[PDB]
Amino acid sequence: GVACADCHMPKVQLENGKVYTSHSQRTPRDMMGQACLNCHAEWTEDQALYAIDYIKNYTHGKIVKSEYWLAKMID
Amino acid sequence: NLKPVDAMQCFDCHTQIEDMHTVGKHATVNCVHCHDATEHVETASSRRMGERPVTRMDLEACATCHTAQFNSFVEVRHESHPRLEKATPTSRSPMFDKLIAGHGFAFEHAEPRSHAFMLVDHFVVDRAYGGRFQFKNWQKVTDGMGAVRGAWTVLTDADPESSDQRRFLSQTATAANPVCLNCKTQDHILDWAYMGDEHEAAKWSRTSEVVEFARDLNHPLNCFMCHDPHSAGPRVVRDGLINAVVDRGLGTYPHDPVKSEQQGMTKVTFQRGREDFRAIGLLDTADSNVMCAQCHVEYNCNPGYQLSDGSRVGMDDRRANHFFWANVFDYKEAAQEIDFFDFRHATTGAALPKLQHPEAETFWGSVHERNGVACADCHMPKVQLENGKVYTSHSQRTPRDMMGQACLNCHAEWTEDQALYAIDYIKNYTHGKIVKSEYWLAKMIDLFPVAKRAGVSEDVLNQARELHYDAHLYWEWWTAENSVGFHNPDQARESLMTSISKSKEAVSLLNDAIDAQVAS
Amino acid sequence: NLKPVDAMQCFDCHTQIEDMHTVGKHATVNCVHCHDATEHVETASSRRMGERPVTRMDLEACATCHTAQFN
Amino acid sequence: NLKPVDAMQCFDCHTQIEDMHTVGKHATVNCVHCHDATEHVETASSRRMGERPVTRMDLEACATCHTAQFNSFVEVRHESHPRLEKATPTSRSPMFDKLIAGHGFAFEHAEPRSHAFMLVDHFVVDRAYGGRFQFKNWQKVTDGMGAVRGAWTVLTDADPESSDQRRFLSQTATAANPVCLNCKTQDHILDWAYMGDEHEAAKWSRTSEVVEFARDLNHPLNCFMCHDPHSAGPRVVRDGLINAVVDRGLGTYPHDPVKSEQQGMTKVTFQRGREDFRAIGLLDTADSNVMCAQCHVEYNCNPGYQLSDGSRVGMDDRRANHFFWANVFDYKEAAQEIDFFDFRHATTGAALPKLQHPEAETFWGSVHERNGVACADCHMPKVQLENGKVYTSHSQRTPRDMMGQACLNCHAEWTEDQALYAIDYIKNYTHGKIVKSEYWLAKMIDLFPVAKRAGVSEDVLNQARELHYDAHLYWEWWTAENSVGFHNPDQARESLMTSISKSKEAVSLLNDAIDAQVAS
Ligand code: HEC
Ligand code: HEC
Ligand code: HEC
Ligand code: HEC
Ligand code: HEC
Ligand code: HEC
Ligand code: HEC
Ligand code: HEC
Ligand code: HEC
Ligand code: HEC
Ligand code: HEC
Ligand code: HEC
Ligand code: HEC
Ligand code: HEC
Ligand SMILES: [Ca+2]
Ligand SMILES: [Ca+2]
Repeated sequence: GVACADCHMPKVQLENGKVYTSHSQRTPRDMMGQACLNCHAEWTEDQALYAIDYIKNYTHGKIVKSEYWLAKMID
Repeated sequence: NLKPVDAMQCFDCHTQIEDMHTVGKHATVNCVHCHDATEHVETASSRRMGERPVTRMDLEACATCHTAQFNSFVEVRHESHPRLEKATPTSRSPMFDKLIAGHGFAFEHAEPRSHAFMLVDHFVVDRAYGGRFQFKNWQKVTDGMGAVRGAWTVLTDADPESSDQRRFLSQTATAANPVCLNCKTQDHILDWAYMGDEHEAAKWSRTSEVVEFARDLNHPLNCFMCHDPHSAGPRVVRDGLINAVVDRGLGTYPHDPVKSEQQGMTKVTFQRGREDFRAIGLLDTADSNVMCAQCHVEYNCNPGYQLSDGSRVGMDDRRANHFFWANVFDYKEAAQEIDFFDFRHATTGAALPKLQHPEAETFWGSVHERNGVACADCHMPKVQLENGKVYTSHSQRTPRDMMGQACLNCHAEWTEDQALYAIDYIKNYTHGKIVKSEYWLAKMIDLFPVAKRAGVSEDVLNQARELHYDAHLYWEWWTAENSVGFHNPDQARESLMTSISKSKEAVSLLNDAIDAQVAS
Repeated sequence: NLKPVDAMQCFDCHTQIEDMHTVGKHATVNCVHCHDATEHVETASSRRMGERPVTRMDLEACATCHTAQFN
Repeated sequence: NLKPVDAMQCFDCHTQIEDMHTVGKHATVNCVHCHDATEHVETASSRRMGERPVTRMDLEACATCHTAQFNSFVEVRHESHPRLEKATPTSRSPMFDKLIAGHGFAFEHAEPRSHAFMLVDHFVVDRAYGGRFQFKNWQKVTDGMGAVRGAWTVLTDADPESSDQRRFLSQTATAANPVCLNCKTQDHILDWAYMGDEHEAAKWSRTSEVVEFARDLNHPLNCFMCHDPHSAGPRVVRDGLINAVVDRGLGTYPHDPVKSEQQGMTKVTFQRGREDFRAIGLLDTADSNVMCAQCHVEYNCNPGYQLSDGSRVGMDDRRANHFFWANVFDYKEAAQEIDFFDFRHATTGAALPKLQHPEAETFWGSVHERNGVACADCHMPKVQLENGKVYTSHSQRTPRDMMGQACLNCHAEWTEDQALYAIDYIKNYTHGKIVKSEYWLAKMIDLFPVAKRAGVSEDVLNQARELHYDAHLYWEWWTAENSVGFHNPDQARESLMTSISKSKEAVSLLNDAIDAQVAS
């Protein structure tokens, strides 16, 4: 039941104030407290960032190998 | 969901509001945002109110369309230390207890904190309601948003079944009275006659039971204190200020008739039946100096005594709600004009004045004021954004937190460290002279018991008491004023040197008299 | 300074808009905030547009009441 | 390399140790880690010690298997300012010299610093040994690890050839006595009888030469003060605490019989021949409130006088080692029960009590204590690790350094800045009332010489001296206590207002009496 806004345009957190919805649609790296760690209480910011990077590093590896094999065929 | 009402129908009986609403930047804002008038409209005539319509005084009535201004206002500055007593060696007045003995401030006088807390802090300080009111627990002291929502959401009353002012703990006082509240809230703006005079249409007045009045009030610093809700234009609502500037003809800048004319005020009066009831002051310009002067002034808001014969002046007297609208060098004359003083010193017996936060009257004539600078320029500047719509910060706080926007934009010749160093030069020099003024006041005060016990004459003691009035005035102005000299450094210097001069004259007088009695 | 128009006059021909506007959280927001329709009202019929009204598409039309979301 | 001994052989004569060692989490830890008993075993019988075996009291005996707990304990908090005198305008008690005149604390009373230094700081403070002991040079003041290794590795004695207490510099005192050391070290745990009573098997007692005793002691806060070395289970070893809780039947929580029963203590006694000698108190739970109460309490550890007739109470009397185990409102009654006071004020002549660091007795009844919170939760929390084996921090320090683990885990509604602001509200308010209490005490004290010289009667002066006892008690409790109100803010408030009330009553009494003598 999670949606794009939960990670990319979360509610602002304020010590004292009227809450509103951030309209800065951007990577959760800039707002990890609101976009990630409120749900994932078991993690620190560095741990959550490490989990993102594990996926991105593995996927990019396979994109590069896919391109190597496509290029070999094309040639 | 709000449903709009027929404003044209309202205007068939409300021509005064029509002329303001239809012309300003709130012409498209429907009455339903701030009034529930359904039963009123069913029962009223042009000459009979019928059912009383409800008017919203909560700040959220504005925050719906003006969130940025609301959020910047309610922010709590945690570096503004809370509940910090001024009568301590590390704060503003190390010898305050000796010097103020006989006044209610001896029971407690803390430094200011953020605006969100003004109403709740008024209710809980030890000198105000005998300790009747407390926060619900010690955690609630952090809750600025809660305070704004309503004082009674965060506070408790020790005895809901009684309405008298009394002590609930031993070292408290009951200094609070209805006039105080006019600089904490304007929730009562439709239930209080101009100056708090008695009036058939007023629920509350100068002579009301302040505990009953307190329970009817909720919100701090209403947004409409500086902004008319109907025209959206700049104004003041504080009665005592309108009385000084307009009724007494002193002007917005008493020392500058030209500036007074260019940046003036127009008094607008509202009636109940055919009798005048309340008033506001529309400003010619969006002048923060006069907006902030609704509260950041020296005032009377309390009973006292007459200088002429020593008789009591009670809350029923118009002098119990008074803006002196005078600088430190004109104050004694201003107090003589209304034949008034605040208290008799517990040790010396002198009639003395009580001074409070005179920022507005101090700023007059300073280099910044003479160059057209105003409170807002240093304390609520425009926000600077790389990409965005500009608005005015409503977080009214020290410029130390925003030096780029509140200082260095004007002073391009300085780095932030240099500007801070210039501030500190003034504050350090001024504080040194406050501490020396207190040393000499204390030395004089301590001689009074010695002189009395030595048999010094009442004529000599009265001469010394006359010097004490001046020695006190020219010192306390500066512990009362919040800038530690920054708003007017040359004036602070001249005043504090005058205080020390007066104390020294009294010390010499008394020492000579004691020595003469010993010799005899 | 904006001056409000009579929405009821618009609603006579614009029932779909009436049904949406009167029910939601913009029921108090006047048409003048986003439309200039004076000549339109003078020339339209129930089925023909007449002179075309101006409609504001700029984001600042929302920014005066919703600055935080705009910024 | 250590070589294990036959524990079963030891147990043939040591059944008491067997029953503790074989059951707890030290069942596999061999005696050789802490005892050298080779000659003992060759010469002993079940009824004759033979050669005395050596027992290790150094903390490194535990650090070998428990490095993390040792290192967190010995860490020095450099932000805990060292050798900082409390009797100064910027510290805890700006008027302490006037108020404490007649007591040894006038010579020096610094703020606390890290636990590693407790024994060395006791030895070098100006009020303790007449300046006999110093660090070897001013560089050694930084060396926490060295202090833990042994006091005499970092200190020098001005005269190794004499053992009397005397002044080596003019503005020092000789307040130290053997009872003090029980809250600095337990190196003497096998050489001191319960309460320090005289005993044939005790090398040291209440009446020993404290300079000779000092030279036999080395380590601060031994690890076994809270942990039995044989069972590894939770305990206390401090005699005065066991006496209050068990012997006098007051319980671990005197204000809560149920909590006292659930979180109780069992006294275990060890004999020398057939005579009782020493004792410990095994705890039902690992209760840090009671562990920390071995030292963070108000106590007697000094000679004094009787309230009844003014006669001397010397170190030989059991009252020279006493835990009152009473809150501020029960203390006067507790002192009357043992017919005791500490000193006569140098100016007023009043019999007065001397109060010291009553954190444990202050915490009772506070909102945190009533909700089951304990000292450790705020001052030595569990460590939080992304990946690792959890242990308990032994760096017993302010929660300001670890707000995430010592505050915000419970208070999820707050940011760190908000929690700090709540602490500061309490401390600022409490400090203001301490400063005002001192102002009024000082005003009263200064009237005593005036009254005496005016010929005021002894009956009036004695009435004033009775008020001084209470005015002092209800003030000094809070300068002595280290939280500046945080541990119990409502109690501090009620107490300080009582002090001011008492001082004011005395000031009025004396002023009226002086005025009457002048009039006559
Ligand atoms: C949290 C569970 C997420 C959900 C829900 C959505 N997105 Fe996402 N997105 C997420 C991460 C961790 C990342 C990588 C960010 C990084 O800095 O490594 C992304 C990435 C994007 C991007 C690229 C952003 C950039 O590179 O700056 C886009 C444009 C994006 N995501 C879009 C998007 C949409 C449309 C979503 C709803 C269908 C959506 N995201 C959900 C995390 C999460
Ligand atoms: C889709 C890509 C959007 C664009 C374009 C705009 N907004 Fe938005 N808005 C969006 C979401 C997902 C939400 C939160 C809805 C929820 O309930 O979770 C919002 C919310 C608002 C609100 C309501 C108050 C608040 O929650 O902040 C307002 C007043 C609002 N949005 C205004 C606004 C403005 C002025 C925009 C142009 C700058 C804008 N929105 C664009 C999604 C989207
Ligand atoms: C003529 C039939 C009226 C109509 C239509 C409306 N109002 Fe009215 N109003 C009317 C009178 C005679 C009075 C009292 C004036 C006096 O002599 O005291 C009022 C008063 C108000 C008030 C102030 C109430 C108070 O607290 O003192 C308000 C806020 C107000 N009226 C609002 C209002 C609205 C919003 C209307 C249209 C929805 C409206 N009024 C119509 C007479 C008449
Ligand atoms: C939406 C329904 C609004 C409510 C509720 C409030 N205000 Fe307002 N305000 C609104 C608009 C559309 C505008 C004009 C914007 C523009 O720049 O064109 C305003 C303007 C103001 C101003 C500026 C006035 C000027 O410079 O002349 C102020 C000071 C102001 N509004 C204050 C204000 C107050 C105090 C409110 C609560 C009583 C309030 N507004 C409510 C929209 C809406
Ligand atoms: C407007 C002319 C005011 C009147 C009338 C009263 N107060 Fe006031 N108050 C005013 C200002 C501008 C400030 C901030 C600047 C400062 O020097 O404090 C305050 C502050 C307070 C405080 C908080 C600080 C403190 O002294 O502890 C309290 C508790 C307070 N004010 C109480 C109070 C009482 C009891 C009044 C009637 C006797 C009263 N205020 C009137 C402005 C004005
Ligand atoms: C006097 C002490 C004020 C209080 C109370 C409120 N505001 Fe204000 N506001 C004030 C000043 C000095 C200014 C700038 C005037 C200038 O042109 O220099 C403003 C401005 C606004 C505006 C206009 C847009 C902007 O400049 O930001 C709005 C919409 C506004 N203020 C709203 C507002 C709200 C919602 C308030 C209650 C939280 C509020 N104001 C109080 C001074 C004062
Ligand atoms: C009947 C005489 C009408 C009146 C009264 C109003 N409008 Fe209208 N409008 C009308 C028609 C027949 C049409 C064409 C579409 C249709 O529904 O058949 C329109 C169109 C518009 C539009 C769209 C313009 C575009 O560029 O496509 C707008 C924005 C609009 N109308 C606004 C509007 C307003 C604000 C009115 C009251 C001031 C109003 N209309 C009155 C017919 C009629
Ligand atoms: C002042 C004259 C407004 C204009 C211009 C715009 N909006 Fe608005 N909006 C306004 C109000 C008074 C409210 C109700 C606030 C409340 O909480 O009751 C709103 C509400 C919204 C919302 C929230 C809707 C919901 O949750 O159901 C949104 C998303 C919104 N407004 C968007 C929006 C857009 C996109 C605008 C430009 C076309 C716009 N608003 C202008 C006041 C005013
Ligand atoms: C019977 C022959 C014994 C053997 C075997 C062991 N111990 Fe012993 N021990 C014995 C006696 C009679 C006493 C004295 C009791 C008394 O009445 O005072 C002791 C004492 C100790 C002590 C305490 C010494 C002190 O400082 O007071 C210790 C620490 C101790 N013994 C240790 C110990 C160890 C480790 C043994 C096995 C290696 C051992 N003892 C054997 C009698 C006997
Ligand atoms: C190794 C030879 C050890 C020496 C020397 C000391 N301790 Fe120990 N301790 C050791 C072990 C293997 C264990 C059990 C670990 C486990 O969790 O299973 C312990 C345990 C403790 C405890 C915890 C006891 C409990 O929770 O019941 C404490 C408080 C403790 N140890 C303290 C302690 C002291 C004070 C020491 C010096 C006198 C000491 N230990 C030495 C291993 C070893
Ligand atoms: C346990 C009941 C104690 C007795 C017996 C003695 N002291 Fe103490 N001491 C104790 C604590 C809990 C603290 C820290 C808290 C605090 O308020 O300081 C101390 C501290 C000291 C210090 C350092 C601070 C200072 O006052 O300079 C010194 C020098 C000191 N203690 C000396 C001392 C003397 C001379 C004692 C016998 C007369 C004595 N202590 C006994 C706990 C206990
Ligand atoms: C080289 C030119 C040095 C400079 C630079 C600093 N110190 Fe020093 N210090 C130096 C020596 C050779 C000694 C004597 C060592 C010895 O064995 O006796 C010291 C001594 C000190 C002391 C002890 C003073 C005493 O016991 O009276 C202190 C507290 C000390 N030094 C501190 C210190 C500080 C803080 C310095 C930087 C501000 C500093 N020293 C510089 C050599 C040199
Ligand atoms: C009382 C003032 C203590 C002193 C002296 C020592 N420790 Fe401690 N220890 C103490 C507490 C309150 C606790 C936690 C109890 C609980 O369960 O909540 C502990 C715990 C230990 C343990 C157990 C493992 C752990 O929780 O970290 C060990 C092994 C331990 N302590 C060892 C130890 C050492 C080596 C000491 C001297 C440096 C030491 N303790 C002193 C309280 C007290
Ligand atoms: C878990 C073991 C907690 C620790 C750690 C801290 N607090 Fe606490 N606190 C806790 C509870 C359960 C309560 C009572 C809540 C209630 O509903 O009554 C409190 C209360 C406070 C208070 C109010 C005190 C009063 O009104 O007398 C304060 C000011 C407070 N807590 C602050 C606080 C601080 C600053 C802490 C870290 C230094 C801290 N608490 C830790 C539970 C726990
Ligand atoms: Ca005044
Ligand atoms: Ca004591």
